[PDB]
Amino acid sequence: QLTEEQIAEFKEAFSLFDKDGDGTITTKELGTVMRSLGQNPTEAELQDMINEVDADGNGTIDFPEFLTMMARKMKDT
Amino acid sequence: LTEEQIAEFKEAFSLFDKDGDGTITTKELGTVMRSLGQNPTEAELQDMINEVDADGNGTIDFPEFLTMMARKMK
Ligand SMILES: [Mg+2]
Ligand SMILES: [Mg+2]
Ligand SMILES: [Mg+2]
Ligand SMILES: [Mg+2]
Ligand SMILES: [Mg+2]
Repeated sequence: QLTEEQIAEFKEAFSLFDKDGDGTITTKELGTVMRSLGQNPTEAELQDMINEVDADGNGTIDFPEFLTMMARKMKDT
Repeated sequence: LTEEQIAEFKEAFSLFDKDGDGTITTKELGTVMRSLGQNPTEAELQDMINEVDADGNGTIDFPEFLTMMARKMK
């Protein structure tokens, strides 16, 4: 899985983009947060990720969802 | 996801989220999927669980279930 250090680091990055502190970020920020952590998903990969995480159409990504996407992205690096 | 599918998924999720906190546990994912007429293998379930439960809390909420169903359909 992910370590407790990886989770802490991902949470710090995530926190930088949740500027209202409500626990979510917009899907429009996913690429930016991933790039801040050194990942460089293509626009196609990013759009696929967004369609999936945003299946409910609320346009929100929360921290467990971000970890899931990082975890999925790290199985494919 | 069609509106029908989303509706079917929400009905299924609700079958298990009887306390209404919008959350079920990872232990229940297999049974939820069976309620939809699917018979995922233990290996498939472990794969889904390891991903959605990256944070180690053992919890699945409804948006996550939808995402998992969407990802399983690809
Ligand atoms: Mg926010
Ligand atoms: Mg959301
Ligand atoms: Mg519940
Ligand atoms: Mg959870
Ligand atoms: Mg959530």
